[PDB]
Amino acid sequence: RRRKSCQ
Amino acid sequence: RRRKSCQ
Amino acid sequence: AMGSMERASLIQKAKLAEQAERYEDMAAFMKGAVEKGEELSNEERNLLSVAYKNVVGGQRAAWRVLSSIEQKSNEEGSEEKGPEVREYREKVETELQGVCDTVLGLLDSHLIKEAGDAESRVFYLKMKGDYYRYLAEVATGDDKKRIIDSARSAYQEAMDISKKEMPPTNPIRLGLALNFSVFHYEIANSPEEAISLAKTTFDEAMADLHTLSEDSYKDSTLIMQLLRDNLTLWT
Amino acid sequence: AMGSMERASLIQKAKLAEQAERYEDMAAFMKGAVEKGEELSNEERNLLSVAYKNVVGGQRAAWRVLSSIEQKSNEEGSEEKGPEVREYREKVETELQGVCDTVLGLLDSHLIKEAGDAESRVFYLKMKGDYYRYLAEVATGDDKKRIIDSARSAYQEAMDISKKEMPPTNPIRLGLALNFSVFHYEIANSPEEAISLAKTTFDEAMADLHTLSEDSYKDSTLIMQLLRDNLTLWT
Ligand SMILES: CN(CCS)C(=O)c1ccc(F)cc1
Ligand SMILES: CN(CCS)C(=O)c1ccc(F)cc1
Ligand SMILES: [Cl-]
Ligand SMILES: [Cl-]
Ligand SMILES: [Mg+2]
Ligand SMILES: [Mg+2]
Repeated sequence: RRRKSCQ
Repeated sequence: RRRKSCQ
Repeated sequence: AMGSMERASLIQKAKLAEQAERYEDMAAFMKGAVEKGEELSNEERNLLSVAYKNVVGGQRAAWRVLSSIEQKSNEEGSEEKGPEVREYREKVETELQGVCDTVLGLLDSHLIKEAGDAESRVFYLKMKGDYYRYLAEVATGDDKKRIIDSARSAYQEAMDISKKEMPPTNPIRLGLALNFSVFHYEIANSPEEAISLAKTTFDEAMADLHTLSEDSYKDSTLIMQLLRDNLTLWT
Repeated sequence: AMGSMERASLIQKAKLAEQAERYEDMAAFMKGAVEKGEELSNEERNLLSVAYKNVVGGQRAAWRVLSSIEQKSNEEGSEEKGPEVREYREKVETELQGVCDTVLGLLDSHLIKEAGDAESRVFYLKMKGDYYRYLAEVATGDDKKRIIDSARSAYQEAMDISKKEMPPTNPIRLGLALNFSVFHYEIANSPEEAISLAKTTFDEAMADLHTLSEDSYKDSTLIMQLLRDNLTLWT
């Protein structure tokens, strides 16, 4: 579960 | 459904 | 190497490269387009961002794989395997830094200085924060604090503009807040600031959803869910 | 550019590049290793194949996307969009051809001529057939028939050796037959030959499974399933 950044 | 080759 | 190609042809080929998942080509075409010296439209800014995010994303993922192997190689009880893991991690790291420097160079020459509307200026300052953040992820030396501060400063200027000039549901504003929150959590060792920013951003966007069309609602809620995903992971 | 790096270090870095999904790097490291002039072990041959198959596989997928767009662009009722689609398809095609020529050059200088054991010789001749097949996929000119015949000839020599020197369940023999069958179906306009080869290969392997350990059985049946997948698609 990797944190989200703006993709 | 793409035919298989040796991967 | 793109100097002889028409701007419109570069943009067309960037879109073809995207369809073909040829992101290195896409980035080279968009760099060529920026270097024509004209401002970018909204669509063109998005193409630039997609291209370089995909290129640097592959490099970052590879760097993390190699960094983990190197870390395991330097544990007690590990057998000496020579300089190769470090050398190859360094090769990937140098390439990654080169891409970040290229993007930062385009922003500095001269995208940011010509960007006057909030949508373009915030977009570019967010990008500047992002690429300094990627430099910070691999930084170990005398300038690491300065790299982190450069990311912080770009994000902060973007935040200040976005809060004054954009509604709380604007997707650029939301994506900026998402990424600045990640900066706080991962780079600046400020998990409480990261959580506070994500929660305030989410709540202020929620309260403004009532003003939006169906399509804008979809756009905004998608990014709000990313904020929520991080809040769930972090709390 | 790999001339100054130790053979063992190139092999080590190829394995790291594989773990990092950096297949262009992996291929460059393996090219460097081949150019040291020593024969390759079984593991090293597999690394060479994995690296270049992944590189050319990405190029082929991109070429097919671009070729389809170009085809649609040249239908009745399509609006003229200029030379850009053709130009970009040609760029990708030329890169793909360059990779195929590089692999064929390694095989010719001097992997095949030094390969005396069936496992190495069949492997390399299969590879030669494969990279001529990839050239044939994009060929349109005066040499297209000669490219197809070069693929056929390499596959046929590999088949002749494999039938004499390997059991019908050997994974190299099976993968060769799979790929030659695809050649017949897709390149040589010989679907009946493709089907006959796949079925005979499958049936002869089935009859030899009883001789195998559990692990070899797993290896062979995996490739047999690929043969069956094609037979199901084609019949
Ligand atoms: C849906 N997404 C990406 C996830 S935040 C956007 O709308 C976006 C927002 C800001 C930006 F700089 C690029 C893209
Ligand atoms: C499982 N696979 C790949 C699918 S055929 C093999 O065992 C293999 C066989 C021949 C070759 F040249 C490379 C790989
Ligand atoms: Cl290296
Ligand atoms: Cl082109
Ligand atoms: Mg406004
Ligand atoms: Mg034998």
